[PDB]
Amino acid sequence: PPAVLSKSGVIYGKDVKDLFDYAQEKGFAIPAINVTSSSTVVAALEAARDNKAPIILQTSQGGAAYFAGKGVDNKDQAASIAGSIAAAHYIRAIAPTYGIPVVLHTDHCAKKLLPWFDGMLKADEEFFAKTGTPLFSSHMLDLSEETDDENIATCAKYFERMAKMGQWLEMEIGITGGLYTSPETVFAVYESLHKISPNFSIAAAFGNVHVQLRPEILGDHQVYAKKQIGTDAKHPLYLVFHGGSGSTQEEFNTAIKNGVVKVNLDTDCQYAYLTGIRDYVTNKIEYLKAPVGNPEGADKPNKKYFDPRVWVREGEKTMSKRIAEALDIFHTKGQL
Amino acid sequence: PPAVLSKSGVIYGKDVKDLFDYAQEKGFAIPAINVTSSSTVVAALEAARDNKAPIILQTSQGGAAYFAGKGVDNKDQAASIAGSIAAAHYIRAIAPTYGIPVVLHTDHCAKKLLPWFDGMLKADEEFFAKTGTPLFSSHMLDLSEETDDENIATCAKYFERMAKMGQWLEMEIGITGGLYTSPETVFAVYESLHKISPNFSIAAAFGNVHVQLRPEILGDHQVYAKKQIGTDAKHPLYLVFHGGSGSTQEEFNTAIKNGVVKVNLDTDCQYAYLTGIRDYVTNKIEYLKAPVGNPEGADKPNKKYFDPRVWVREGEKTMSKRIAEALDIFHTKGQL
Ligand SMILES: O=C(O)CCCC[C@@H]1CCSS1
Ligand SMILES: [Zn+2]
Ligand SMILES: [Zn+2]
Repeated sequence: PPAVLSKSGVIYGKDVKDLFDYAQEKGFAIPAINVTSSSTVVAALEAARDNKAPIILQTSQGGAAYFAGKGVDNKDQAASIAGSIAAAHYIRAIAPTYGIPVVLHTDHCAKKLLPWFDGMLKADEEFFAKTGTPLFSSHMLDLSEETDDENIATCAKYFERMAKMGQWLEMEIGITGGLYTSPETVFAVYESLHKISPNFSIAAAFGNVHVQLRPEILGDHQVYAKKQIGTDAKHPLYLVFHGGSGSTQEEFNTAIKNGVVKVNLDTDCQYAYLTGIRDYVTNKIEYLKAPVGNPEGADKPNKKYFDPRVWVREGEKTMSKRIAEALDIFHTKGQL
Repeated sequence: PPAVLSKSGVIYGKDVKDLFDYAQEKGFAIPAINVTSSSTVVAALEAARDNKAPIILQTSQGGAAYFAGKGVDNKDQAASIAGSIAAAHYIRAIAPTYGIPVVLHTDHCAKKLLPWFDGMLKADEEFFAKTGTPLFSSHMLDLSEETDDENIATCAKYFERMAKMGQWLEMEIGITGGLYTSPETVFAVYESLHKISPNFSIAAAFGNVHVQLRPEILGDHQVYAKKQIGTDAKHPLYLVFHGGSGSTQEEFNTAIKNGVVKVNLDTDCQYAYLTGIRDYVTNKIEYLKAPVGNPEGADKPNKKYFDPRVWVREGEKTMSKRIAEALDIFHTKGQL
């Protein structure tokens, strides 16, 4: 019963690994929700609190810039650095109020976006040098479009600088090298980063497009690692499921059983969030200033009907429920 | 040319007074725009950076609570404290990117809501002792429902507590005491607060209901003030204009002429923020999960169209251009 299931807010350092080790010990996985706004982080935070579950808010490169604003110049990664930092401070400031452990993470960052990674990394080190924690709980490199030698080598390079801050790195490997990811590719990842810190999770290629899904390959990844490590460890790696959408429970369950701790969502939530707002097209007529076809045909105040605290909340309300479904489907509901 | 005009980020201390003395000297007022999310804050920072203007972002007790999330119980003022705090950090973190001075201020706090004020002023001090600045630039107490005997006293208590941090306090006085408000009771305020510190503005009752609007009473205050103190400067009082709605440009002008520095917006930013998103009802045939009216039936992805980053942006856009119009009316545009 690690400390993490009792804490409340963003969590760092050894509390991340413990939340993930419990993940595999009690066989569930944690949703990784891509946020873009104060209101999207609200909906996951409260979906998570209501099903008394842990949660992962994450910031993609483009999602980061949105937190800054699509109108802030982003040629130099300036917006994704700034707005990702802004999201961190905001999430950190709010999350404790919802009373659950949150993993603040940054999503896909390919080789051409490493300026953004670099920015967050300086941000972290500064924060670490005053507070004792980095700014973000976790960070991801998606260098899977590079050869695996290169991909891994600069994972290690960055990982070395993150390990001094006890920070979590997530790593995506694919099918380059010089068709799925051989367990051999995945173990190569492990023996490079495991000599730096255990604080790392791997997202491997296993038919998760983003020809079909072979999540059992993830088990073979783990068994191969089990052999070579020489441990009696059922789950020698920390695994991540990208492109979780339309995966039936059959596919989620053998993935969790194969040691996945994190299943990304994004696109599903995107639609969940809209539908509640979209379902303010029922108020079609009560939304163009003063005209109301209901009582007062052109002399009503639509203030009550147009105030964004009434219709945006219909977005928060719908997104959370999508998250609760995955929260249940992933078996993370009720885990604290 | 005060240094503050060239600053960038949330301003504190006498930089605020400087902004206001500047606004009073060059005869413009700054719009105070209520925010309720990261998305809404972006819309106003963008409007200001673009029209080369300073700007005041403010959180209402309800808007504060929204920043915490409508599902955070707010029974002991708990949501509005979290939400104003996390929005304090978010705005502070993102505002320097927009490159304009921002005053972080809070909206209506009446007697029933001092818990929210206490939690916010509690965090200011704590923060002030860490960093050298409070969290928020400014706070308001609106205690006009209480006898003006009691009003002046409760602000003087808080103002002594904020003046050590140099925080700005704005107070609303009504028409009680023990029909608009007198230049006499309005001078009463100044005569007490100015002992503590110069950093206060006055929100008087002059038919800005929120029987009609008398912006000329505000020059009456400045004329009364100057005599009883005996100063030269025509504007011995910082005046703020609540509920100035659909007021003519003549009406706003005579109030700015009498030293109004800050004119509160909100509910047409509310309506303006909506319309843009509402004008994505035009895209409803491409707004159900997989069926799309335009290309190949039932088999094209509606992802592009329902990414909240394209349609919420549209709301931010129509909200900002509503702020631009305001920045023109009040003559704050292009004053940096
Ligand atoms: O934009 C202006 O110049 C006047 C705005 C009048 C309405 C105010 C926005 C809604 S609250 S009061
Ligand atoms: Zn991926
Ligand atoms: Zn008022």
